Amino acid sequence: QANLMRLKSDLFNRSPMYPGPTKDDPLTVTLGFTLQDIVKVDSSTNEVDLVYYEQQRWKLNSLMWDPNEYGNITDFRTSAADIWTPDITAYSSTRPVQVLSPQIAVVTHDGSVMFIPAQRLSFMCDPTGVDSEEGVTCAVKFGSWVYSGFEIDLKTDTDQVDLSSYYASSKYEILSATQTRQVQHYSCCPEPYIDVNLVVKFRER
Amino acid sequence: QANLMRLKSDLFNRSPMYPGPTKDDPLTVTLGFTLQDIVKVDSSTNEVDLVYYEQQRWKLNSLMWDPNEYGNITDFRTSAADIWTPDITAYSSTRPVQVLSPQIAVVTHDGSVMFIPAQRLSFMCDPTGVDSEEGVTCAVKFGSWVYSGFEIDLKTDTDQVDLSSYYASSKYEILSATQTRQVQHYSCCPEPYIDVNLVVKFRER
Amino acid sequence: QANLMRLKSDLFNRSPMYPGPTKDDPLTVTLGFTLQDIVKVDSSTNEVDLVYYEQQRWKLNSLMWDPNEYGNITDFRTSAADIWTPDITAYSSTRPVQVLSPQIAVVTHDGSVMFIPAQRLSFMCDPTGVDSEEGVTCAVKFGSWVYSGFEIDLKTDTDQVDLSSYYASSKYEILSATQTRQVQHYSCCPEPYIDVNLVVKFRER
Amino acid sequence: QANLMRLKSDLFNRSPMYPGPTKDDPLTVTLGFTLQDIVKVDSSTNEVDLVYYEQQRWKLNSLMWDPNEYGNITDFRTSAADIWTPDITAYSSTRPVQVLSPQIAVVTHDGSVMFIPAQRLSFMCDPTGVDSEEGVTCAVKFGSWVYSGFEIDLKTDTDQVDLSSYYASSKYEILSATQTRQVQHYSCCPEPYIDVNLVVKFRER
Amino acid sequence: QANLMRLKSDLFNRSPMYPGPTKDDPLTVTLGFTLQDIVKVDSSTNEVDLVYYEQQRWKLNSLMWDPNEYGNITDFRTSAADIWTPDITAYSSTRPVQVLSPQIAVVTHDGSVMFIPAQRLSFMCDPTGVDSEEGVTCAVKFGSWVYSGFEIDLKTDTDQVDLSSYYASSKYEILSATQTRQVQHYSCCPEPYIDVNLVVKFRER
Ligand SMILES: NC[C@@H](OCc1ccc(Cl)cc1)c1ccccc1
Ligand SMILES: NC[C@@H](OCc1ccc(Cl)cc1)c1ccccc1
Ligand SMILES: NC[C@@H](OCc1ccc(Cl)cc1)c1ccccc1
Ligand SMILES: NC[C@@H](OCc1ccc(Cl)cc1)c1ccccc1
Ligand SMILES: NC[C@@H](OCc1ccc(Cl)cc1)c1ccccc1
Ligand SMILES: [Br-]
Ligand SMILES: [Br-]
Ligand SMILES: [Br-]
Ligand SMILES: [Br-]
Ligand SMILES: [Br-]
Repeated sequence: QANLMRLKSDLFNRSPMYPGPTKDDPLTVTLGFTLQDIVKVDSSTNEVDLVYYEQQRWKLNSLMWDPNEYGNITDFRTSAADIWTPDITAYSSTRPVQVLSPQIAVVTHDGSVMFIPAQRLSFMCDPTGVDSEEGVTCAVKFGSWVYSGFEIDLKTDTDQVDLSSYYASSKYEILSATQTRQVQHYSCCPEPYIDVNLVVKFRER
Repeated sequence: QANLMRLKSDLFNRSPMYPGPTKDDPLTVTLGFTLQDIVKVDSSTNEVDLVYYEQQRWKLNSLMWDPNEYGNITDFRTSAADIWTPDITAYSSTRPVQVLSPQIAVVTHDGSVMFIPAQRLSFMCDPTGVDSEEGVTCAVKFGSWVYSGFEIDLKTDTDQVDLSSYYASSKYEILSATQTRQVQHYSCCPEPYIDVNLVVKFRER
Repeated sequence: QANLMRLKSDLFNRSPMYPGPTKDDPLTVTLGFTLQDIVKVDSSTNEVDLVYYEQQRWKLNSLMWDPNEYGNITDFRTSAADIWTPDITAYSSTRPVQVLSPQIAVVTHDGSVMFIPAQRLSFMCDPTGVDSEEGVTCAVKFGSWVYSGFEIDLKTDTDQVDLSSYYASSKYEILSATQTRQVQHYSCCPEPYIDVNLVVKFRER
Repeated sequence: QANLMRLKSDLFNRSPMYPGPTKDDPLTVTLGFTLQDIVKVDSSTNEVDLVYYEQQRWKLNSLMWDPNEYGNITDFRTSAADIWTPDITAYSSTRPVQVLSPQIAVVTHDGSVMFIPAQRLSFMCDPTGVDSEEGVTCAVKFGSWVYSGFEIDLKTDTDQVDLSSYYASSKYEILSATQTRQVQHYSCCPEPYIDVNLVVKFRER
Repeated sequence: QANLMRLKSDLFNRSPMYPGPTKDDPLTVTLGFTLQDIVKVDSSTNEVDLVYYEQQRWKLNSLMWDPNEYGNITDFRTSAADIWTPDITAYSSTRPVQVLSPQIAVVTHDGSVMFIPAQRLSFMCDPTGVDSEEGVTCAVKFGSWVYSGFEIDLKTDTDQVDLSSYYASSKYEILSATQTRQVQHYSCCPEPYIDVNLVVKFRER
């Protein structure tokens, strides 16, 4: 309690907040998805609503501390507003992302920050053939809105999406779910742009 | 009036806010449900809307005071933003929780805090067989999003859900309603994961 | 202008805000309703949407002043956020209350505060028989969420609801509208729980 | 840039904010409407949605300055939260007013403030006969919620509503649109109550 | 990291925020659109929902710095709340604009600021003839709500709208998309009013 109050004061009130990664000091943001349910499928507007967990993970030198100095505290929990968070957003989103969980991140002594917010995302997806046996395949690209490849480097611990937490009595069943890291190049800009393409193949139950 | 103004000033303006429970200093959060109505049942998207009271109860040493010192004041009411609140959220939620009551908590001299917000929750539930006599059973797990068993220990005063405040002229009648405390242990991590499973068996009137 | 600026400064900037009524210093909150329209009636979910004026009235010793001292000012208007307001909310509400008017209260020299916000409330009501000649009767209890009878004492100036401001070309006509003060007791505790029961009998036009 | 920063600092940071008009110091608020479109017409709930511009105009002695003293600056733009705004709201509104434009006001050297927010208003209107050639007439009264005639005096520069900005390919065409200043007198209270009655006669295209 | 923290501190914490452009010091705001999808088309209310990128670009002398002085930093990213942003809004909007991306702007050493927020806009558009081969043409004017031509001068780098990022499996295909700069003078006011007219010709797939 007392040691934890001193730790948060020496990390946020003492040192100024992280201004973001630069080309000289890049940051590696490892992200993984945990698909919960395909709630709505709109064939009239070509919109699909997803319920998932966006496991965001990054390591900062500014959020590093010795546990021995702060009463053997290895890790702590703090609000997402108190710390810097990556701007990883869906490029093909149709409606603003609805946060279903409290925005709280876990910070460890080595500076590794883990933030897993539960989100409801309505994105661009044509569901023509969802009632079919082969189903319909729909992709949605996730990545940094302003930072490029030289600033934020996206990573995936596994190519497979976590479907263990998926709703058993869902209206739509998953046939395939993959999170592939893609390195894109744009004519405008010489810098590369990394994006995690969430490809989901689903059909009606 | 005058003694109450001094009490709130000596508790919030003097001492810094609670940073959250740690492994060394755990917290026991006792929660109970009071089901009011099953407003909406969506068979098209497998979503069910519930109106209930989430009776959150926890004891803090920081919010302790002697009533004799503060003009025999045994308890007081303060905004939920002024004090620390547990991150108890539904794991199978589809849409953000709608708060129907003012977020105000009751703090007693022994440090016990009681916060009962009225909420509207839309969660994952297959209502196939709601028109049947046996009805349909739907569960929703409630627990801390970031804190584990070593930090927040969930508790239930009773295994039965309060149905005395349930709407008599509701579209759906309750056959069974139970709030069971579940302790999950995984091969990954040695920490326990406590969640209150709200199981409700209901049918059409 | 100049005398009014000094009055508001000597009342809010000088003295700290009202912490709420205690058992030793109780408060009498007189409330009355002015029904405007029954906008929506949902037979599918048993929800009824009401448009009304909640005339909240209470007297505080802290908001008392001599008009002769402040340039013969008898009363003034201030934002509902600047002053303390009672937590009077509908116990059978289904969706959060939508405020249709600016939240501004009128404070008189004797300390009497009048706050009349226009609200849209969607509450639990079975409308089976609204198309009938006798119509359907639906009640909704209004009261303090955290304070009991020893802290907040509810009062009604009249048992009849103001229907003079009711919409003439409404889809539903009012047959009866009453605001009854009800006292609820529990064996445990000696504190009474006062609530204003808004009973409305209506039918289709 | 530099002269404008000094001007805003000498007007808001120096002098305290306007507490509102009193009986001794009344304020004249001139308002005009610019109807854009009749988006929705609900015959089931007797609700009509309007898209319009509410041109609010008032003169304050506190917001007066000499342009010669502040580098020949005749007028400036500031947020609606930084200055005092009148509580002009629709008395027959069914849903909260949706603001479609940024809430920014234009303040001139003579103290005249102009605030024109684009709004979407859902109000009480029976549309029985909208498909007819003569159409349907629907009125909505606009006025101060707390201030009476002795505090806020409403004014209209013209009795005709601006229909030059009205959508040509709208589902409903305007036959007549008038903004009439009405003074209401009650035997109860000697104070008058001024309201701008927006009368619109429309039919299907 | 260290040089970037000093740069943001010397730009925002040192100098006060931009008060907005004046007649003496005008600002040129270059804006371009990147149409993603025509999600909804409502023939009942004459409303059309668009998903697009509003590329806002302006140069400020206050946000200028020498990269050699701040460790060869050419550009940085900061929140849209930390800096001044133009009040560019759609004049024919029916519902408030939904922001789908994080509001973060890119600031370069020469003072050029680029802010590209992804937005969902529901505006006035008659879709009679969308099922036809020639399709339906719908325009929406974009511009500063309070600042005139003498304060904010709108510009377009190209007359053609970026359709490279448009959804291939959309319900509606684009036949033509143009962003035309229009300078209109009104009888009311002596100042010119510049607006970017987004004209889109589309049909069903
Ligand atoms: N298409 C998604 C993303 O692409 C990366 C990118 C960024 C800037 C530019 Cl100038 C070009 C490309 C994006 C993000 C923000 C705006 C436009 C596009
Ligand atoms: N499903 C909701 C919750 O489950 C508890 C839980 C946590 C971690 C692990 Cl490894 C297993 C289970 C949750 C909270 C945070 C992250 C992911 C999930
Ligand atoms: N039934 C609605 C409301 O009643 C007031 C009341 C408060 C406390 C107690 Cl111990 C009993 C009743 C309410 C509000 C909050 C919690 C439980 C109930
Ligand atoms: N209709 C909105 C407002 O009208 C002004 C008005 C004030 C007093 C009276 Cl007695 C009548 C009308 C209002 C505000 C409070 C109560 C009732 C109405
Ligand atoms: N139609 C869009 C815009 O037109 C420019 C304009 C500005 C002020 C005035 Cl007094 C007249 C016209 C606008 C912006 C604000 C209010 C009304 C209209
Ligand atoms: Br940080
Ligand atoms: Br606390
Ligand atoms: Br008060
Ligand atoms: Br002001
Ligand atoms: Br700025």
